Amino acid sequence: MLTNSEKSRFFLADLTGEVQSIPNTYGYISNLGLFRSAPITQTTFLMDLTDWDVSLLDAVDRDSRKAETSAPERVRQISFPMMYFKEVESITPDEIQGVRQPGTANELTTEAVVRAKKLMKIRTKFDITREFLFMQALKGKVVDARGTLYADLYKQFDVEKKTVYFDLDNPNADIDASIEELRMHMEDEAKTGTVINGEEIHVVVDRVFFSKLVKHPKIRDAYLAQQTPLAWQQITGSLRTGGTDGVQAHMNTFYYGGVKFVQYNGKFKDKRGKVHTLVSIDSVAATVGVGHAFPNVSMLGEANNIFEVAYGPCPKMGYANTLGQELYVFEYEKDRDEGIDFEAHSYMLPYCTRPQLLVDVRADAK
Amino acid sequence: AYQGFTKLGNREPLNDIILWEQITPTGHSRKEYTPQASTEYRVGEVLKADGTKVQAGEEAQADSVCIVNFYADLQLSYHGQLKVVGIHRDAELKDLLTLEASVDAAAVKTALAAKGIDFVPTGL
Amino acid sequence: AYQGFTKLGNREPLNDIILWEQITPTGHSRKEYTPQASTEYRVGEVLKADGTKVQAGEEAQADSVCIVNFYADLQLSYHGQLKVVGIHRDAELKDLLTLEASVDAAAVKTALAAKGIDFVPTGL
Repeated sequence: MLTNSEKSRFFLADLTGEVQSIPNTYGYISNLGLFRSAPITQTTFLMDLTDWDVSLLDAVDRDSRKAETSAPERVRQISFPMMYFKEVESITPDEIQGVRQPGTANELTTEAVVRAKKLMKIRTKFDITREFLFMQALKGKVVDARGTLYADLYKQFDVEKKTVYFDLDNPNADIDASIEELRMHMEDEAKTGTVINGEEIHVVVDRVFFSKLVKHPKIRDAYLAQQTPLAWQQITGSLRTGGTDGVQAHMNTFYYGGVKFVQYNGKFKDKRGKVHTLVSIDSVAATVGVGHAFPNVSMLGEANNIFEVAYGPCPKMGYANTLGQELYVFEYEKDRDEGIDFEAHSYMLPYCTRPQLLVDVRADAK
Repeated sequence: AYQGFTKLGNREPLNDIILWEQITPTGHSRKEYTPQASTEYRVGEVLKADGTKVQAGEEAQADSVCIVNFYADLQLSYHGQLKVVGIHRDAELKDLLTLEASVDAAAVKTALAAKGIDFVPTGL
Repeated sequence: AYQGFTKLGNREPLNDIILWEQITPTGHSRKEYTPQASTEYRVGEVLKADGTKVQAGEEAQADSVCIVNFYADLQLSYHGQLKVVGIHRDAELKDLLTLEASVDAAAVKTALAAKGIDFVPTGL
């Protein structure tokens, strides 16, 4: 289709269309399905905690006829707030009065196109925020991008956090020791009362940690000396055999000691301009490798699910005590046909019931 | 939460420390005290003759062990009774005493033992 | 019960004093305040520009009317929110105000009337 030439209004040139650049989105955790949906009809919720313990038994003389006794159990209660998100957008006639469509010659913009584009942008923003919140919850502390602290699991439940150092820099350092330490921690600190297999865990790491782990002499020589398809594939094949995040079709994967390592490159930008890497650990230089480990869903079964998401109701009329939904979208007409304005609402809080099972991994040594 | 966590408090201790006591048509090993003003009572606390708690330097005055949780602001126990009840005579109790600051447990236990009260060493 | 009666307390005032307000996106007629000094907040209270309650001798400093109930020990609103909110302009409200001791209602009404806040008579 023809348009005016570059330097003359009386000559025509041909237009071939448009090319669009769309920002990257990752949404890896959101697709694993770790977090269950638990809608509620209130702005807060409670939980009950029960504890008891046993100890060895001391021998007593038969004739004295004395004995021992066990102390009673302890019951406790807790509570949680929830996070509210909202944003606004509007459409006015000045956006469509004489504004050419980018990909055409003499076709005007219409209300429908702007509507669709803006709604898609809103949905993208909310998906990004959901992914960031899920990752923050997995880290163990739920904090808004602005930096506000909403939930502190390690204080809500009186327990500490564990960090595992791998010392990948040292050529002589052993990795099986750290892997076993992680396995024993996960197997012992659950206190679920049932048999637990610690071999079922996710281990998500960053680029530097993955490179250091893969290129360590001890791992490389051990996998090089073996004649088996796994050894061939990893040493001289392609390690990109994992699932798909929001950008790339396969995630770097590595197998060793029965543990599966995955490299996650997800990162987002705050509206202040700074960059929020998802896999980083607070107050640690980005040059050091870092990872996070958490149990699988099958490690305890659906009967004892550990990850949940709560959804609250909208503040507007007609939703006073409704069950709650992931996202609300509303539209209203401006005065005397002046335009249209939209609104999107959300109200949620992700949390964990056994935060002591979240372990951080580091490449340095101390 | 403002600090990132909220705590609604722990359940009050339940009255199960009594392993053995002298059963009688009228409580032979139990005594009634008039609740002191603005004082909160809980199971396992040590009381003097006048119903006030035992502080440092007067363990020799220990008289009885509280048995009922009493709420000061209501002037009423958790069972709706008007008075505090404590053990003051021979009996066997679990070793779960609650004491004020700088109170020597050994002195209190020795003083109580003179009245026939023995403590069974509870496990963990 | 001691003294023959016990009262558990009346229900907190509900948020129904608003008859009309400038409804616009981002709450043009509402402002937020930071809770401080473990102060308890209830609907209908008058707050200064610094988030503290108006007191006698400073009625001219009235800024806004509280709209949410806040608990000091929880450090959270009755809806689980972190901050206090109030109405500071362009609203019509019921006459159910709450004022500190010795505070003149005429002075605060005149001060708020300058900001476009009006009150409607209430027949009990």
